[PDB]
Amino acid sequence: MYDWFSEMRKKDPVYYDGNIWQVFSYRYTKEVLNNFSKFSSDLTGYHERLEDLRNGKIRFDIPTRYTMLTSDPPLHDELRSMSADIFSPQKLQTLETFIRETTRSLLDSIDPREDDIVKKLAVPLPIIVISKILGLPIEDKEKFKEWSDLVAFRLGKPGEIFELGKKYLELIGYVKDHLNSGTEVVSRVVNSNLSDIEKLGYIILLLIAGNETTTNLISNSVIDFTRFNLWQRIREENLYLKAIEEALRYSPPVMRTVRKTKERVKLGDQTIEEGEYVRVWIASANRDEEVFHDGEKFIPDRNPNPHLSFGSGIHLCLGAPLARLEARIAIEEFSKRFRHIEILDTEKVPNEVLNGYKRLVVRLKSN
Ligand code: HEM
Ligand SMILES: Brc1ccc(-c2c[nH]cn2)cc1
Repeated sequence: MYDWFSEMRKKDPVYYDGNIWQVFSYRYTKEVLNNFSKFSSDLTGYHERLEDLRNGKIRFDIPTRYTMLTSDPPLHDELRSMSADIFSPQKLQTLETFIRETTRSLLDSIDPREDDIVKKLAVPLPIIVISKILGLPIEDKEKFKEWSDLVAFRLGKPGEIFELGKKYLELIGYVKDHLNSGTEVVSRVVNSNLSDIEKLGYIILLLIAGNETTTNLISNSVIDFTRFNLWQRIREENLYLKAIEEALRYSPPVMRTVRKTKERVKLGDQTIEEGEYVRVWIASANRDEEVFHDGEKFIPDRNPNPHLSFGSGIHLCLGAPLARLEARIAIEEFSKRFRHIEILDTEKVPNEVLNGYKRLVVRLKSN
């Protein structure tokens, strides 16, 4: 896919295909993400329905349509300010011990003759941590994996990232049943003046939305380090942080995101009408030569590395510090426990926005 990115970057970085607008270069990507007053995140009509949600006129709707992810200021800032302290680096550092012991406990269950590190390490780790942070118990190990998988690009429903159905109704039920069992962040949302619909939305978003993406950051990291044979340079030169930032730049777990225009705007020398959808290719922008020298080479100590894999502007990923911390510990521990890694079989995640592996079968040499 990167092949096409390169050519669109050179010949056509702002491109209308007759359907929607697409952006490929770093400069125009960054400006669409930052300029919240011209490029809206309100894809589900959250602002337009806010009053009727709160006053009860809307009795039923899909809770995950009305979260901070699909809102603009001030509503976005108001929603986000309720949990921003919890996910900041300062507060998360508390958790470094829990993550490190959970990681090790997981590395134990691995069979080095042959195992799937997606199934034994990459999938469980984010689920266990977010559950700790939120105070919600993992009743069924299996249904958390399933619910985590409900996250997906839905065609025709922009800004919707959850697949619906009976699995979804279960998620909602489970959340109602544990409302009053949560930690600090959950209490704040519950006691707030949000509608019940928004509360469910808020919690489900935090519980679920970040699992698969983190799983993918871990897997992509393992893959990239192996294929370019960097495992021992990364370790002897202690490059975990900058290496993982490079995995993020090179193999982003989220490939693209979308905005809608609030008004006629001029992006480069194109004119986008008011009301158009603008698809922003994070993955292409992460390799724009104008910003990254040798953009198609993986460079584990790269610096500076201002990639957009967590986005930019007011929606910059709430979970970015958490994701960096989980990834880094997991790599480190893995890296000290095994020294030779052979990749036997892979299965990519087959869909288009999310970029990772469903299976990653390896054989390992342990120390
Ligand atoms: C490698 C892991 C992750 C990646 C690559 C990633 C990527 C992103 C991106 C690109 C956005 C921007 C959305 C947009 O502007 O349209 C975003 C926003 C967001 N992410 Fe993540 N994410 C990751 C992990 C997490 C985790 C662990 C959490 C929470 C537990 C999380 C929760 C959120 C939330 C709540 C937003 C919306 C924040 C706002 O709108 O102000 N993500 N993420
Ligand atoms: Br589709 C799609 C699925 C998940 C995300 C996300 C960003 N941060 C945590 N999860 C974004 C888009």
